[PDB]
Amino acid sequence: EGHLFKRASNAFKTWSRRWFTIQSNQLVYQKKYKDPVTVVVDDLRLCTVKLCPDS
Amino acid sequence: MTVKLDFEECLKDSPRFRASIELVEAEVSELETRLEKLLKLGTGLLESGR
Repeated sequence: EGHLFKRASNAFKTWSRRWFTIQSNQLVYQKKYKDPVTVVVDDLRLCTVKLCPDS
Repeated sequence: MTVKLDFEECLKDSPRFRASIELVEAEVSELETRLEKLLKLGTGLLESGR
């Protein structure tokens, strides 16, 4: 669990800081503390993770 | 024109949205001129080839 930057629904795709948890083969993100989390990937085991050298 | 836009600024009445919607209507006004010139110029081509 820990803070990561991600791209928001601002028109430029403006980057922004949120607290993320990996659990039960899943990646969620927190919306506010104690309020329920949102899914990022349904299952990480059908995922690929790209180091992305062209960003 | 802007490249790939999303809703926050749009609904919060941002000046960035507002100048960005201004600048695409002008690109579409340019675009239409370039189309009708291409239409008449390719019409003259087709006539010149026939």
